[PDB]
Amino acid sequence: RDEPWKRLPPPTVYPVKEARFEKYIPPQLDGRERALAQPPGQVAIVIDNGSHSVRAGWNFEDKPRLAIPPIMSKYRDKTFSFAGSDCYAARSHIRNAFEAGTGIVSNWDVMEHVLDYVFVKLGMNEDMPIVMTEAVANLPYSRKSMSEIIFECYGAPSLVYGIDSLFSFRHNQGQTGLVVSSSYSATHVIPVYNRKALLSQAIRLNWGGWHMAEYMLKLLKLKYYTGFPGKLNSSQTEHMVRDFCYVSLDYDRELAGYLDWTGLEDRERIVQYPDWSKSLLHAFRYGPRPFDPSSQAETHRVHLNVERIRVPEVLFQPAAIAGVDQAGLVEIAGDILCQRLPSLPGIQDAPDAFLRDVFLTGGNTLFQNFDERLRQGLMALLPVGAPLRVRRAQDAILDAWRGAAGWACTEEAKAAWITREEYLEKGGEYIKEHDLGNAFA
Amino acid sequence: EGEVTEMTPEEASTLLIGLKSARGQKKLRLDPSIYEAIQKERVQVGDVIYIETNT
Amino acid sequence: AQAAHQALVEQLDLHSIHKTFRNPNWRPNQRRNKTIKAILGESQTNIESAPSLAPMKHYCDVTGLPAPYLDPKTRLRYHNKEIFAMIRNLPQGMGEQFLEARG
Ligand SMILES: Nc1ncnc2c1ncn2[C@@H]1O[C@H](COP(=O)(O)OP(=O)(O)OP(=O)(O)O)[C@@H](O)[C@H]1O
Repeated sequence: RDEPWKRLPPPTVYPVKEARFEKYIPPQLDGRERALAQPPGQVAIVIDNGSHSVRAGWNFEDKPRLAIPPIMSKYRDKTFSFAGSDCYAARSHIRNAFEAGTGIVSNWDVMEHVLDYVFVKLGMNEDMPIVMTEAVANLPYSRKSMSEIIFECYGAPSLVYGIDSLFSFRHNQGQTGLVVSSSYSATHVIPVYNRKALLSQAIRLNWGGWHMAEYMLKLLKLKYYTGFPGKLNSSQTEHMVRDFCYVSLDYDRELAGYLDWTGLEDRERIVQYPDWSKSLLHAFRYGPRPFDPSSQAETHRVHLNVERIRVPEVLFQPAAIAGVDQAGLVEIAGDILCQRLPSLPGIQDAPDAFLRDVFLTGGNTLFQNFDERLRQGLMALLPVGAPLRVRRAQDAILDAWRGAAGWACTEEAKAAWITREEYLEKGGEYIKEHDLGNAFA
Repeated sequence: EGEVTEMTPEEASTLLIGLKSARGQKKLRLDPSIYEAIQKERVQVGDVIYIETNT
Repeated sequence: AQAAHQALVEQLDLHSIHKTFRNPNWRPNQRRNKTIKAILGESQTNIESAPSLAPMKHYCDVTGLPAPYLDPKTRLRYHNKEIFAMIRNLPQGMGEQFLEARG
């Protein structure tokens, strides 16, 4: 039988998008000239301290000026010590400011040079207030060390810490809801009641986009079993996940009939690099086309069938696919909506208020059919008749900066700064209790 | 139609049953004689059941 | 030929630009750059992660298809007899890597 691969069309193949450099060195000095023209009290520098991409800019604009990874690299043959996106990922002594797998800064010799690159490329030749983001329920030593680097090393009037997902909440003009934000390091669920975060009962799932990339790397390492002639970086698997993964709607029916021969040519996604018809393992590794004859542009290919719907499914079934012994996103949301919020005194309506606006914030959210899966899960859990309306933010990876941009120069922010003499008197671990920041101690 | 969510005896008698569907669960208060028809059947935790309300 | 690459390495640098705002009086401490275990040992928040207790649908760990039964020798979920054959003749040092990818 020659039929199953005679009328089969030629393949449409996608190359590798590895996170390389980009030819830009701007010494942008046109922001300080506009910043010194505004009246005082309404000028502040906002830095989103993201784990995948630290962003920085001025508050009176809409787009951030700098958006770099925390990558630095220092070496010598004269000593080069450049950082940020200027590293090419051809010499790599790369160590990151964030600990791998958790958005808590514990590599301060890298974070100092990253902030140094930020203040150089913004233009500092001489004292502006600083609004800076952090992670939920941050460790006190990290906040103490960050405040020590802000005051003692550089010299700043004031800085204030906040949670970036709650800033994207405050920019999206919500009042009371359930912010579910899937970040690069962890996926948070935070209930907000009248512009105030209830951080005593927020729950973080320990999965994220970095875990997506690392688990995708492990499954491409174990799929291509006999040795694949190619460098399997983590970042190129991350760019595979970014454009070749979608959360399936009904998972147990889509999965079991996914590797059937009839129609596998349109499910399969193929990636370049610079008998058999009975077994499914040839369909799993290679596809409905015949075997590899060990050619030039045939061995250097990665085929993706199940990894499209298996890797972004770990957010919903964590204990079975990847063995993280925690709960799914739907089950965490149901645990908060149905079992904790009706049992908390001080609030009026637990189903009639928190279900009015459940929106999705973080960067690890822009998958096809992700809000619909969460809506069907919450529809299966909640009582009949609840006005459930799950939506997402407008600029999901950039609203975390814009929310702290709009917040930076208001009266509540002015009543929550920490000046230099307050750092000299109260100590290091001093917390102005704002409704977005963590609990005071 | 639907899956039993809980089997909670209220009084000490009336026993609430939450019937979870794929569209939403729903509370249901049972007579103390229809519960002795549920209980003769072997319904324990998460068995899907089919309760006629009238008959 | 490599002069353009040398100029790109030279202009992308931090020590080439003088630090006009860094305080030279500050001195870094050695006892930094710790882990989460060390910081949690210092303070003995971040214990709001919650596990689950529910029946899990166990899938295959060779392929991604749903698999209903495991093995005694290597304890791998597997779909059918082709995957059982590839499990029982795989080279050593990888049957533990499947459980390492699973956990
Ligand atoms: N178009 C897209 N489709 C799917 N995923 C995307 C897309 N664009 C970005 N992402 C994902 O978003 C993630 C980056 O998220 P982001 O940088 O906003 O997190 P973060 O704010 O740094 O997290 P944290 O607040 O914990 O530091 C990456 O893992 C990437 O995979």
